[PDB]
Amino acid sequence: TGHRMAWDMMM
Amino acid sequence: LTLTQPASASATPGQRVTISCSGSSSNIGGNTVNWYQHLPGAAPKLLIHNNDLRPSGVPDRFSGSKSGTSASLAVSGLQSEDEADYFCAAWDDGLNGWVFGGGTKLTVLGQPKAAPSVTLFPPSSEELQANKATLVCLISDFYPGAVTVAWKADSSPVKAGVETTTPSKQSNNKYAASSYLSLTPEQWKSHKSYSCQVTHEGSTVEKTVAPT
Amino acid sequence: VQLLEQSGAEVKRPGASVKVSCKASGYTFTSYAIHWVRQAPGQRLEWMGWINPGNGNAKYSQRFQGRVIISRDTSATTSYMELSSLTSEDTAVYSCARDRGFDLLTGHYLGLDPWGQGTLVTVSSASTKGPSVFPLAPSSGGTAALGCLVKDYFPEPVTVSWNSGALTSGVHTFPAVLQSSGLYSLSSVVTVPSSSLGTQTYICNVNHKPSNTKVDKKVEPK
Ligand SMILES: [Cl-]
Repeated sequence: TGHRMAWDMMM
Repeated sequence: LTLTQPASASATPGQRVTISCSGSSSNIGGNTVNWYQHLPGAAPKLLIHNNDLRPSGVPDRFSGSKSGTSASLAVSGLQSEDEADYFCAAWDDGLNGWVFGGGTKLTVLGQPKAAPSVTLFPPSSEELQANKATLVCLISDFYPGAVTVAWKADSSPVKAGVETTTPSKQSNNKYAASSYLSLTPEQWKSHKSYSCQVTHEGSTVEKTVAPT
Repeated sequence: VQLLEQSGAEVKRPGASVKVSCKASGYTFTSYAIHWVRQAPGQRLEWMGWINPGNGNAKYSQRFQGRVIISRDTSATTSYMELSSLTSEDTAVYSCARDRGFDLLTGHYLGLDPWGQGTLVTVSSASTKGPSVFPLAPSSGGTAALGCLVKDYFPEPVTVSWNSGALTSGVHTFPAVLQSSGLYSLSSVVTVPSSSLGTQTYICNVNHKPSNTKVDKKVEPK
């Protein structure tokens, strides 16, 4: 998963 | 995984120095590079985020760039206080987490070479009474902070029973290290002498002790 | 100013579990992810995992999945990292860091900032042992070096002073070496006037809190 997608999902 | 940085970089004051970070399509290729300064005993300090952006407080002499799967930190008008470890960081799409470079130690050139002082102590009588023997080689006041220590029994090299510390900075900004040779009392008493031999920048200092 | 403050150094035996804490202040705790990373001696930083402190959702590196738990206490604004089934490969400094996340207006990534100071965890099968202190009898010009060998103790640290702290000029205490036995040794040396050797008493004071041991070793000429 790209960084922004991963951060969006987590937060 | 892994980002790759050179182990060291160096330049004189006022010069410009660059530090590179190489990765892959799944980290630097697709995500941003972020750079940190690490000084002894302190938490990492963010210097550059999002490839090229400086946080508040960071001097404009620090800049960052990224191209393809590589990135670079540049420090211009180098100052002595800039001597530090610098490391890069990027999100990795395969790990789904962060990866970090191994760091680059930036040396600000200018400090002159300094030769080591070497003191070698033989085993104490009390230690021998405890059925042990330790030779202690103490090395101080040298610069740069790289030495080699070799031990000899009579004239032959000894490798067994040697433990040597990594050189550490002293308060005077020179380095110190210590080396220990462990022996049985019988070994100590059986030889004519033992020696500690310290090599630094191509010069050698040798100290010798004897049970006699 | 934002701070992440970590718990103190820990010594653990193989097979045990360790729990490290990271206390956050100076910002809204539940609004930013916390990451946990570690760095073994001589090796690079390695990411372990992260947590959204708002809802407790934690995700882990596949390298640690199944033996790490990252958690949080929102009332205490603290995150915890628990690592189980420790081996000597787990000796490392464990650090937390705050994810500033992405700027919602610009899309820029804002960075992991700040970071905690780190907590050293040492995994060793060695038993607690007080040091044997041996005198290093004086060696010479107008000065002479004498010292103490602080041998075979575990775990760190030891403290060393000379003459109960009255002697500091010319004192040099060296970093400890870690031996194959898993025990530490260090030396402390002091340079003193040669003229004083017949008349002045020199004592090294060694304190090893973990074994509840104190030694005051007199160092005499030979
Ligand atoms: Cl990014």
